[PDB]
This record gives sequence, structure tokens and C-alpha cells, in this order.
Amino acid sequence: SWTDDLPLCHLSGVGSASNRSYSADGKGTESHPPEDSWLKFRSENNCFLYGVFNGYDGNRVTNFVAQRLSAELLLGQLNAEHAEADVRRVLLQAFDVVERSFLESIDDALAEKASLQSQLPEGVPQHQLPPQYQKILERLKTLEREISGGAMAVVAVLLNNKLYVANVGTNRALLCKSTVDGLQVTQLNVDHTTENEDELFRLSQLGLDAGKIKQVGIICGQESTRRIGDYKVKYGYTDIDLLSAAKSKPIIAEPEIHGAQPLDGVTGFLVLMSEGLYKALEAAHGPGQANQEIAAMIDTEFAKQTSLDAVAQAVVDRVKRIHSDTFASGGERARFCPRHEDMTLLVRNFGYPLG
Repeated sequence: SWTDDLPLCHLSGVGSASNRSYSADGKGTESHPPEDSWLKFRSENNCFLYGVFNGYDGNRVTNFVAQRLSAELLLGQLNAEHAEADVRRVLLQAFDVVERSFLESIDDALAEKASLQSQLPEGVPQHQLPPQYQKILERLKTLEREISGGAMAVVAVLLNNKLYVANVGTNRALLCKSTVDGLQVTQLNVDHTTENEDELFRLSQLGLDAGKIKQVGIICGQESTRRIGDYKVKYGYTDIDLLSAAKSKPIIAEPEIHGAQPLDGVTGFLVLMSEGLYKALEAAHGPGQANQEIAAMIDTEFAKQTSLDAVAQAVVDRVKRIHSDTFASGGERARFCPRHEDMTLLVRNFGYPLG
């Protein structure tokens, strides 16, 4: 890739771990291929790009997004002179192009799929479909993998000490400021879910019954109400009860862009993390505990570790043992930790002391 080619940011570190399901007769785990990803890039005249992505239904979309977002932001589209309004524009455009070009990229395969299904008798067994139809089924399996996938993303750009955050979904960005009273933690973006009132509003404005969706709180295995890709919800929502009423795409790919944070004289760090990381902590420790806890865990590791990568990885490791132990013991919460998802934690340092 042309991504694999240039400047990594030395002021950031990443830690990660793959999804895991704990074995029934406990001693061993199971994992599906990981679907998280990230990026930490520094381009000319000091503008930085960081992102953490959470995919589902394969990792093709998370890679497509990482790759394309880069292409749309690090080849000159940016330069610290633009000022908020412009940078927001550029971010909004980069996300639009990523979504559109992604949908365009699977159009052919979609048509070929329709054409193959047309040749297949419907509602007939995985098996017991004359072997004559097997070559078709296979080709359909191959296309399904090509077209499948969705991804949530949280991206942050650093344009001349001003920090911008673009978010689509439920990954999170936390600004951890070291003061004199301790560490102040503020989540820069908002989780796009049924619990998000503004998202619930948007959804009702489309003709969906907010009441029922708010109650179920999850749309086809995913909580995020904003996602990139996923042909299933972008095109077949009318065919999904919970959304069947939408008069417009209920799940959108538009990013919510946040403020513009000044970083002159601030000391601390930025955290970008995937949904699997915090959902594992809260599954072990309970509702709403994650931001504070993770920031503290990171604070702690900052004193021991010798790299930002070790810092981030130590925290990820800590969260999985907490989760693993919780399941392993059996005191209530165990029922909540039968498995966990991919975890990614990127830390961008802002003068905070490192061991």
C-alpha cells in the first residue's frame, strides 16, 4: 500500500488485542478474525492524523476506510492555515467520499449477486441443493465476502496545535488534561446510539418509532446508529422490521465533527479507543465506569512504561485480565463477561511525562 510507505508519528502509541470468547470448560479461548484498526500519521508542516476503527462483518471496510481517509486527508487536502470552518469542510468531504466510493466499489458485485440468486431456487437448504447448484453457491459466498462489512470510526486531526475530532459511531476520543487537582477527563465525541437523544430525534424525523428502537437499543447486532459501509443497512433497511418504516437511510455515514480544541500550554494526552475496549470494562465493572477508569489506568502506566505503545498495550492487557478474571471467578458480573470484542487503544501524548 501507499499507506505503508510514509511518516509515523513518534508522539503516539497503540495497544490492541483481538476479540475472545471464553471456553465453556474454561481453559482456552476462541477468536474470529480481528476487525479493529487504526492509524497514526504525521504529514508535512505538522498536521497529524489519528484514527481508531471498529469493523464488523469482516474487516474489509475498516481497511478500505483507513486507506481512503488517508488518501483524502494526507495528500495536501490539509494544511494549518485553513481554520476550523475549512478543516471541518475537508473532514466532512473526506468522509463523504469514503462512503460513496465504498458503495460504488461493491455495485458490480451486488448486481452479479442478484443475477446469481435469480438462478437459484429460493428458500432451499444449505445442503440438499443439487450439486449442480454448488458452483453458484460458492460464487455467491465469494461475493458475499467481497461486499460485506461496516465500520465505525473516530478520527482526530491535529492542525497546528488545534485538535479536531470526527466521529461516526461508538468509538471514543478522550482528552485527558493534567491540572493541579488531578487529571480531567472529557469525552470529545458522543456515542451514536439509541441512547443518544439527538440520534433518537433524527431517527423519528425519518418516520421510525423512537419508542421501540430506543427500547431494543441495538440494530442488527450493532448499537451504533451511524456507520460507514454495510450494504445491508444502507440498501436493505426497508426490509428490517426495526427500520422498515424509515423514509430515508436510518443509519448514516456522516461524521459529527467536534469543536476545535486549542492545545497550547495543555499537558496530558488524547485517547482514541474502540467500542470493544470500554464495553469490556463496563461489562466487568458496571455501567458508565470506563472513561474514568481507562484514563486512570493510562495515567498509572505512563509512570512505568518506556514507550507509548507499552503504555497503551499495558492498559489493554489490564482490561482483558479484569474481564477474564471476572468471568473466571463467578461473582454475579461473570454472566456479563462470557466473551469480549476487539480492543484498540491509541494514545497521543501532549507533554505528559513518561516513566
